[PDB]
Amino acid sequence: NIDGYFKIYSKHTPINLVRDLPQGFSALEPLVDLPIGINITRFQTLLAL
Amino acid sequence: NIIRGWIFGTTLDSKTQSLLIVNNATNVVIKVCEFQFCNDPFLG
Amino acid sequence: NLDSKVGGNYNYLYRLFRKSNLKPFERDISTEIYQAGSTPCNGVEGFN
Ligand SMILES: *[C@@H]1O[C@H](CO)[C@@H](O)[C@H](O)[C@H]1NC(C)=O
Repeated sequence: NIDGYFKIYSKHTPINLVRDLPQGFSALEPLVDLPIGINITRFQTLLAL
Repeated sequence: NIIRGWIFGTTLDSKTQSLLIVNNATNVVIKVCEFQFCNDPFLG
Repeated sequence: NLDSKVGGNYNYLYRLFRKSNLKPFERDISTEIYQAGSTPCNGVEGFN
């Protein structure tokens, strides 16, 4: 969230491991960018339990 | 597909501007407004 | 004459001072006032 914008990058990959993040390389292509001008100090994930 | 949704703001209520990013598995939904919501979305 | 009236329009307000300088293109809608003194400020005719 910089210069009055908010950029999103995403990358999906399936794994067969349950231990930790994999020892691989992957770039993250841009997904979207919207102009929003509010400062952010905190954030929290949302779960549909 | 369990984890869906994000919130951002200073105090995260209706007194300050906040922007919300969510998903309900039919599309992508983003909201930016003075939204106050519970700490946990309860469905089902 | 477009935005001028004999009575006047008092809706236009400006912030004399705040806790810290507002960042460029950052909008703050809360009515918080700078805590200059140890006592709460609250914008009252108390301790400055
Ligand atoms: C998912 O979000 C879209 C956009 O708000 C809405 O049209 C759709 O009905 C939602 N799906 C639900 C509520 O099941």
